[PDB]
Order: sequence, then structure tokens, then C-alpha cells
Amino acid sequence: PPPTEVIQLDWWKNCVLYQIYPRSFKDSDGDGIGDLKGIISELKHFVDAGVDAIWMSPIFESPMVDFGYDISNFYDIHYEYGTMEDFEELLDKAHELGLKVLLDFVPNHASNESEYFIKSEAREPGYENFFIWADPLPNPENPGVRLPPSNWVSQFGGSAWEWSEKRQQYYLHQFAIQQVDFDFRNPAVKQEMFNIMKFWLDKGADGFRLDALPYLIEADPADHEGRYPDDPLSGLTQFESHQLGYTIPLYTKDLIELYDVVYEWREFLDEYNKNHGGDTRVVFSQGYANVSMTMLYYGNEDGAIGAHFPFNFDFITDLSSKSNARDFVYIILRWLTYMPYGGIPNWVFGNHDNNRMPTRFRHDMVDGLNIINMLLPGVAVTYQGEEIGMRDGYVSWEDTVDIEACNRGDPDTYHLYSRDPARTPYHWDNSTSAGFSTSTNTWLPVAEDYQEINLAKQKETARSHFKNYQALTKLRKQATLSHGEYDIRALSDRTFYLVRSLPTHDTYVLLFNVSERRDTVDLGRVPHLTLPATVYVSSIHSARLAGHEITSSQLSLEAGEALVLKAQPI
Amino acid sequence: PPPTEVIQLDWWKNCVLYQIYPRSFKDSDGDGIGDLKGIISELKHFVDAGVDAIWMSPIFESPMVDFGYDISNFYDIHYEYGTMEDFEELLDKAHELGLKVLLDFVPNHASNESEYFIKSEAREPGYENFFIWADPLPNPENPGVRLPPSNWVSQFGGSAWEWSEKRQQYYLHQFAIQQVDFDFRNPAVKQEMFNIMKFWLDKGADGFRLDALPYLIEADPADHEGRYPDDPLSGLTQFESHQLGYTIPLYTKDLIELYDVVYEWREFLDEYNKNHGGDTRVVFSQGYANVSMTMLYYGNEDGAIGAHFPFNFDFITDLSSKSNARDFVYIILRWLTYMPYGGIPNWVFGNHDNNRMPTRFRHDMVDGLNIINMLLPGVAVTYQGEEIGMRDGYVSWEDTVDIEACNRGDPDTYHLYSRDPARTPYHWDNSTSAGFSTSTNTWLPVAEDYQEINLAKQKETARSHFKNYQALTKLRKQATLSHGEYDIRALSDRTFYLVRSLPTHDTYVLLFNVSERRDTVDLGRVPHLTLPATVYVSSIHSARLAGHEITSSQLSLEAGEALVLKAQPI
Ligand SMILES: OC[C@@]1(O)OC[C@@H](O)[C@@H](O)[C@@H]1O
Ligand SMILES: OC[C@@]1(O)OC[C@@H](O)[C@@H](O)[C@@H]1O
Ligand SMILES: OC[C@H]1O[C@](O)(CO)[C@@H](O)[C@@H]1O
Ligand SMILES: OC[C@H]1O[C@](O)(CO)[C@@H](O)[C@@H]1O
Ligand SMILES: *[C@@H]1O[C@H](CO)[C@@H](O)[C@H](O)[C@H]1O
Ligand SMILES: *[C@@H]1O[C@H](CO)[C@@H](O)[C@H](O)[C@H]1O
Ligand SMILES: [Ca+2]
Ligand SMILES: [Ca+2]
Ligand SMILES: [Mg+2]
Ligand SMILES: [Mg+2]
Ligand SMILES: [Mg+2]
Ligand SMILES: [Mg+2]
Ligand SMILES: [Mg+2]
Repeated sequence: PPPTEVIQLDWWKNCVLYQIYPRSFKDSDGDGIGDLKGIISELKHFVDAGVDAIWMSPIFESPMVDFGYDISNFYDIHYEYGTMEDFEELLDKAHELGLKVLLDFVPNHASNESEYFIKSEAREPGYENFFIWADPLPNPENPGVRLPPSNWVSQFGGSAWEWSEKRQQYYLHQFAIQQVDFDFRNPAVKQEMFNIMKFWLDKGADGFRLDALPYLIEADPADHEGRYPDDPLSGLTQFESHQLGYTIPLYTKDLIELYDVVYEWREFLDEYNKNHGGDTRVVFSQGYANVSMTMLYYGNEDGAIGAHFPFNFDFITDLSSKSNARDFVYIILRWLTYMPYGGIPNWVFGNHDNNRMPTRFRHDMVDGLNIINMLLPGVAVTYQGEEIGMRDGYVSWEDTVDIEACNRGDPDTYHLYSRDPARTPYHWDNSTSAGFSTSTNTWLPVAEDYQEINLAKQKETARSHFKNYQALTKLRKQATLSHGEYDIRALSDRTFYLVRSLPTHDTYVLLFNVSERRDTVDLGRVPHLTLPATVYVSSIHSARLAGHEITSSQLSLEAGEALVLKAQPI
Repeated sequence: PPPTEVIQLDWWKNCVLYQIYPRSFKDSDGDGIGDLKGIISELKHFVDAGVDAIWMSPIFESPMVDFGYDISNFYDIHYEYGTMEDFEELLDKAHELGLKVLLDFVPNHASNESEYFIKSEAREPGYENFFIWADPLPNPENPGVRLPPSNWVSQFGGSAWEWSEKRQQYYLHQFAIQQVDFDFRNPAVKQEMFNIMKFWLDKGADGFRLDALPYLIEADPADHEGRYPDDPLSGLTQFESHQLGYTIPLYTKDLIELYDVVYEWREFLDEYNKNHGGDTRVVFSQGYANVSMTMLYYGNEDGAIGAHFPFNFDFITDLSSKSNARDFVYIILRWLTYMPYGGIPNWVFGNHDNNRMPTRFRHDMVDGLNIINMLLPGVAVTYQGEEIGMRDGYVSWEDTVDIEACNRGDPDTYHLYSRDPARTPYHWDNSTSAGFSTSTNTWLPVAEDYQEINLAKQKETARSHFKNYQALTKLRKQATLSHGEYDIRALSDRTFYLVRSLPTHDTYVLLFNVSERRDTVDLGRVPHLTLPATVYVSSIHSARLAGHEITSSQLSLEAGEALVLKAQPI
């Protein structure tokens, strides 16, 4: 029978979404800092790679305490990265190449250098209640020793409460001292968030990543006899009272009221899209939470609609080099089992907040992991460098600039916390500073392996991570990946299959030996696979090349080996 | 295309396995205690129910501290239950009726009234090292102040170490003070377990349940400078030093050496089956552990073969009335994802150690839960009472006899620990004591609801839990249930499907609304379902009767409603 026709999906339902970390992508001006003119000079890379949409880590005005996540002006561009004119040029050139562009910001908090905070601290009319301000806890026993409002612990270590001498109250910071939590029960705060989003959509952004949403709302002291309630204690002996893990965040994380804010954002965005037309503008939410709390970002049982999707961190939080094939299958099944009917799945293997994909897994698993990302239903998310298999770079204590590591760590522990190894500059080629900069003095050190692992090398060599990346993003154009069913099971502790199938269309099969040992499997166990089948993609050290035919039902896979097979339609 | 011939499976691969609790099954002699003549009198019940194999909770000589799991003679029958001749009669009549009969015992420990312990405490030759005996922990601060060997906590509260005045040493008890842990590094103890198994296999037993296996082996002092190492502390404020949960059982539970004992037991059983022929004799292992530690009971990487299966307690540990249809699917997929290839899956919904199935879930979910048990691949495990939807019985503090409750509990807390509510006498009919006994003086109180919930009532009335149970055990003779594939997914937060399919054989489909609300689903989402299809079984509260034709692809299911549909072969 002739192949069935399929209805085209809206762009966000099956895009390849690439995360740029602008500070480390491309330095155009020799200061060792990535910049917007740098990104503009390499927009063609996303077309070459088969990326549909780029998001940037923050580029708004920021003192850079948390490299952009401490925003002092939500309406202008950080000078080290360029100007508003450069951003507008980036949007125009990206759109001309057919790319979508999303911006990133963290609604939860503003820099203490923001006009909001300066004015709030001054109790300026309209701003007095813009942030969470509290009096000290009455000390009737030592009237003279000042007590914080509650025992709340910051994500970045120490008390979540910072005394203001000027205002003679504490302000809340779930993150850095310099990152002040907005009061999301203040209508003026909610209106300012719509104002920011409308400003950037009007400039032409295609949507937003909205960061750190579990932390929006904290217990209302009206419900606790006018005090901020203590979070319950963990009782874990490895944590002292200034260490993250000392408290259970009952009153400070994943409060149900946060979701009302997200549903209100979605209603705003839906109105905006109705009144402007063109490509749908979207919101993709970030939060690390349990399955229940994460799925609530999609919407709820009462018909609320939230983010276009919450990001799926399962490959970061629940899989690693310790995982066997059964773990891989059981964790892949979690998002697919719990995600609401009609929701769009997404898959995230890395970001600027976690160690790089091949460092969390193994170097010989890069191709298999990128195949899982591209062959699962829904949206593939790629973190800068995954398309060439970048590894964590070495960063000394002396070179560490991550506030999270400076705050929580010391020269012996800092590696437990630092995100800097996943932020080292991108490897374009084997030139000075891996082609990232004409300068040797980069804001973070260039990883030692850049002569071995760089894009130019992988475009010249017959087989490479990047060429496999290109073959996979191209495969996503096939109806079997955009509209096909899925079946996933383990064949052994070492190997699993993923089958995409769709009547009258080619079948595609992943086989992946995720173990450190060779494995032999019976392909007769794989549903919808008739032999002979053809190798479409293989891992760079596979004995099988693309175009190789699989004729035998007995297949030996090397440690880390992955194959994509193209088989006849069902 | 005429139905394919399937190869008949060995009996233990797809049996319906029924756990009898002899003390609460049937009292023949009016002492309010269930007994072997009582079981003999009702063996036809298993044939009527479509049960293939019965296991009895322990019937060996026991002081009854733990109602038979404290065994004082592993080679003879507890007097209250009957004689060795009653047991030989039971085995004879059961085998005549085509039933398999398994015995239960707990290798970990013997009664302190056993000859083993009395001789071991007396340091008789050969017995000295039968149990774990330890010196007090040396006390350099004040020599001769008596300290226990370690901080280890018993499962039934207090220290796992009991001082013997007679022997001037402590003995290990992971369970009650009266349950003494064997030394499983002693070859004479291992030889004694082979002797015990050989004795009962020689009498005609079809196999064993071996209880409490995670506790067999504890840390060897020879690996900790000649002391028993402390278990790590949990840090949890709700647990004092005498309370289960105070410690993390690093050195006392799930030691990798316990699995070598299991593999040796299978090698012995394999040799016995080979030398005796007839029907395979089996071992089913018990242990509550994580999925890692649970699957090693089947066997290991190196090719060790263990129990025919370990019991799957997921419907007790990981699902309850709090669970939605997505939880059901995600937990059902756990065993099927993790079990080794060739493994036989099994499904346990209750036992004498946990609250009854309708009490853990809801009264209106009984049929749906019995359908899952019978329609998933592998072995269905039934606990005495589940075939009629028995609810937990009320048992006051005054009537409580469970050592776990007496030791861990007080008049206000005892309900958190007691297993007595799941051990109340079986509801045969609406006669005195529900037909369990001619006496009103029963060893536990008969539940208040026996007039409403009894077997005789359910065999008379047109629709019942028992008639559904019978319809389900009959359905397991169909090739689709013994050899069929499975597919399982959630349609909503409320409803899931399970499809058993097998080309040329009929398709069977469970649809189950596990929620408290009506749900409407689209049957066109269910694979291998062509309409019309026939209701084969329905929940007793369903508007649909068996024989009812589903024609519409839109289906509204009431809270708790489950249907089994019979549909055309694929
Ligand atoms: O608009 C609904 C609501 O729940 O949204 C989150 C907070 O702004 C709450 O004060 C507010 O009532
Ligand atoms: O037979 C192997 C072994 O591991 O079995 C379990 C224990 O009896 C151990 O002492 C013994 O070495
Ligand atoms: O460590 C960085 C922290 O900030 C976040 O982005 C907050 O959502 C998370 O990655 C983590 O809690
Ligand atoms: O509550 C009883 C205890 O004994 C066991 O049967 C041992 O495996 C478990 O049910 C529990 O740990
Ligand atoms: C989300 O927000 C936190 C706090 O501002 C930042 O540190 C992360 O990098 C960002 O992804
Ligand atoms: C398994 O073993 C324990 C300890 O003897 C007992 O209490 C349980 O009832 C049994 O299943
Ligand atoms: Ca907040
Ligand atoms: Ca033991
Ligand atoms: Mg620059
Ligand atoms: Mg971290
Ligand atoms: Mg009796
Ligand atoms: Mg219990
Ligand atoms: Mg299928």
C-alpha cells in the first residue's frame, strides 16, 4: 500500500531544541567571553546540525554573580554579550534561516542591583511589597540577639534570609544573597512578569524557558499566626544547619499556588498568540521535582493548561554510568507513563547546571544517548557540545567562578557542587582556545581534549559524533519518528531496544548495549523487525557502517555499541 | 486461520497459588483453632475456585510466639493442627484432587525451645556454633560493664542481641527474642537445612516457600577487627534506639552471601527432581528488598540459578487506595522490566503479614484487583479471603496476639504494627463464627461483616467476587493468558488497559477505573481491540453483565469498575 499521509505538527511538538550558553559558545571580540555577534557568526551551525530551535541562557543586564541568572534589568542586553541592536540582528538572521529563538530568565528572583530591589528596600510606594520582607523572630529570652524569620536554607548555602540594614528587615533569597525572591502574591509582581514577556515577544522571541519555578511561592505567614514557619529538619547527620539538605522544603518548594501563576502565564501567551498570529510562541518550564509535581506544569485534572511542557531531567537525575539496560527502559517509561494525554514528551541529557552527558555516562555511549534523544517520541533537547560529545573540562579551585561552588564548597569539596566543568568553551576546531576565541585568556579554561574532540575534526573524519547527530536530526523528518508508535523493552541487563513503527512507513529500531561488557541478543525478540534490515546509524566504533545489512537473528554488540536499523514497514 | 498449538508449561510457571493460613482456615474440632482435618474437609474448595497449588503457613511444632514462624521441631506437626498422619492424609487427598502442596518455613531462625538451641546454649559438641553467639563488646572505659556486640535492632523492636546467663554470651535474634538466628557460615547448619527439605520432599511435598531470606547472613566479625560492626544510624527523629528504623541495616540485611545459600538450595532441588522424576518440586523465596536485591533471588550474571521465583510484593509495598491508573501501570511494569529473560513473573496482593487487599485499596476495587492478578502473565498468588473480598477484621488491644504488635505497640499504636486483622477466621457462611468453627470462642475474633461477606452467600447470589474469581481462573486455561503477549498503558489518571494478545487466539482486555470518579475513555486507543467485543467478567457494581456487547468506542466506567472484554483474535 502507498504510504499514509500525516497532518504536520506545530513546530514545538517535535523540534530539536538546542541550549546555547552564550558566555561559552563563540567569542567574536577577543575578550575570552562568548557574545551575540559570536552566535550570529555561527547561526548556520544549527541549520547544518538539523536544529529547529535555539534557546539562550540569560543575556539580560546582570552583575553576573550567577552568570546571568541575577538579572538587574529585564528589558536590556548584558554589555559583555552586546547591545539590543545585536539581539535584534540575531533574531532577524535566525528567523531568515528558519530557526526559532527562545529566551531564558528566572521569574523567581531579581538581582539586588535591580531598580525593583533598590526601590523596595527604600520602601518606595508601589515597591515596598515587591519582595518577601520579614521582621526578626521575637527573641523574648535574649531580647538583643536578632533571630531570622525561620530556619529556611538557601539552595546556595546558608540562611535563605538576609538582613537589610537600610530597611531593618530580612529579605528572602532561595538562591544567592544577591538574588532576591519576588512576592508572587503581589498583583504588581504578576503584572511585571506579563510586561517582561510581552516586551520580548514584541521584539520577536518565539517563547521562553522559565527557570526555577518550584521556588516561586512560600508559606503565607497569615496561615502560621503571622510568622514564617520553620521547614521540617531532615535529621541527616552529613548536613549542618547552613547546608542544603538540613531542611525538608515543605513550606518553601512546590507549593500548589505556584501552578496558578504558570496557568496565568499560559492564558497570557494563548491571548498573545491569538492576537498576533504567526508561529506559536511557547513556554517551557524548568523545575526539579517528583513526577506528580512535575506533571502539574502541563496542567491539572480540573482542565488548567500550563507550560507547553516542563523539561524532563530523568536522564540527569535517574540514569548514569551506574545504570543497566533495565534501568534505561524503566526510567524512559516514567515520563511516557505519567505525562497527561496529549502532552508532548521531551528528553534532556544535559545543561549548564549538571555535568556533561559523556562524563555522567561514558565516552563510548555518546552516540547511543544522542540516538535515544532523537528516536524517542516528542522533542529532543541538546545542550551545547553534546552534538560533538564534549566532556567536562578540568577547572581548578583557583579558576572556579560558580557561586554555588564558592558558597557550598572549599578546595577539597568544590567539584561536588561546581557547574563550571559543563560551562567550558565550545570546541569549534584545534586552533587557539579551540576556535572559541582568538584570545588564550578565556573566562573558563578550554578543556584539555579540544585537539581530540572538536567540530571541524568531526566534519572532516568519515565517522563522528557530529555526523551521527546530523543523520538523526534528518531522520526526525520521517513520519515514523514524528507520528509513529513506540515499543521499548530490555533484552538483557546490557541491551535494550526502542522500536518506532507506523503502518505503511519504514520501521526504525535502536539497539543499545549500555554496559561495559559485550552482549549477544536474539533480534527475533524485537517486535516489527524483519530481516534483512539496513544500518542507518552506528556508534563511531561499531564494526557496522551505515548501509551494512543485518541478515542474522544473532547480534553481538560491543560495550557502548548502538545501532539504528531501517526495516520494512508494518 | 485455525488456532496455533501452544506447548503446555510446567505447572509452576502459570499456577494459581493460594496461601492457606491454617490457624484461620477451618476448625474441625471446636477449639476455635484452624487445623489440618479442617483443611482436608475443604480441599474441594480449591478445585471449585480454580486454584492449582496451595501453600500452608507453618504447621511444624512451635511454641506459637510468632504463630508457627518460631519452630521447635522442623520434622513434626504442631499438635493444635494435628498429627503427622493428618498431614499425610492432606497430601494424599490434595494430590488425588490434582492439587500441588507447598510447605512454609523460615530458614533464618529456630525457636529457643528447639533441641538445636538448648544443645547450642549448653555448648554440646556439634551445636556450639549452630547460632550466632557473641561476647559482650569490650568496654575500655569501664572493663566488665556489659555492652551488646553492636547497635543492631530487631524487626520486632529492641536489641537484636539477647544475653544468655547460662552461656555468658549474647545470641542474635533479628526477629523475636525466642527466634534464634542460625549461623549460615556453619556448614552443619546448611546440611541441616538440606536434611529438613529432604524429609518433607520424601513425604511428597511439591516444594517450599522459604521465608525471611534477606536476614540470613550478617557481617562477619573477622572482617571488622573481630567485632560485630554497628549498623549506620538513620537520623530519623521518630525512632529511638530500641525502635525499628533507628538503624540502616547495612551489615544485617541483603548480604550478597545469602544468595549463595539460595543457589545451593536450587542445586539440591534440581538434583532431587532429576533423581526422583515426577512433577517439578519448587522453591519460592520471600524477602522484602529493593528491585536489585529482589531479582538476584532468580539467579545472577555468572549463571547461578536461584528460586523458581522470589515473591513480588509490589501490590502491597508500592500501590494502594492512594494510587492512580498511571501508578498502577508504572508499578506493574517494574517486575516485567527488571525480571531476567526466562523468569516467571508472579503477583501478590496480600498475605498474613499485611492488611487485606480490600482494606489497602477499596471495597469497590476487589474484582479489578483479582482481574489484574489473573490476567497478567505468569503466576497469580491469592491470600485466603481475597477470592471473597474479605476485609480486615477488628481486633482490640485486649484480643491482639501478634508479637510484632505486643513488642512494638501499646494500646494507642498497636494498629500500626498488628497483622491480626488479616488473620481473622475465614468466612465460609453465616453460621456461628462464619462456619470457621462450631465454637463462638475463636483464636482471633471473627470480623463483624461476615453476614455480608461469606463464601456461601457469594455462591448463591447471581453476581459475586467468588463467581468472578472462578471466571478468571477458568480464563487462565486459554492460550492467550498462558502464552500471550501483554501491552499495558494508562488512558487517563483514572483508567488503564491491559491487553493479552496472541495471533489466531482470542484477545482479552482489562479496562479498570481505579479512581473514585466516573471516567470516559476512547476504546480506539486500545491496541488489538476490535468492536464489538463481549464482557467476559465485570465488577459486581458494573451496569454491564457477562455476555453484554460493547459496540461503541466511547466507554464510561464508574469508580472502581473493571471489565474483561473478549475480542477477536489478531
Ligand atoms: O491568582 C491565583 C493565585 O493562587 O495565584 C498565585 C498567587 O498569586 C496567589 O496569591 C493567587 O491567589
Ligand atoms: O558456599 C558459599 C558461601 O558464600 O555460602 C554462604 C555462606 O555459607 C558462606 O560462608 C559461604 O562461603
Ligand atoms: O544547582 C543549580 C540549582 O538551580 C536550578 O536550576 C533550580 O531549578 C537547579 O539546577 C538547581 O536546584
Ligand atoms: O512484619 C513482619 C516482617 O516479617 C517478614 O515476613 C520478613 O521478611 C516481613 O513481612 C516483615 O519484615
Ligand atoms: C535556574 O536558576 C538558578 C538560580 O538563579 C541558576 O543558578 C540556574 O543556572 C538556572 O538554570
Ligand atoms: C516470615 O518470617 C517472619 C519472622 O519469623 C514472620 O513473622 C512472618 O509472618 C513470616 O512470613
Ligand atoms: Ca520565591
Ligand atoms: Ca540470620
Ligand atoms: Mg567576546
Ligand atoms: Mg548540582
Ligand atoms: Mg481446631
Ligand atoms: Mg507490618
Ligand atoms: Mg504492539
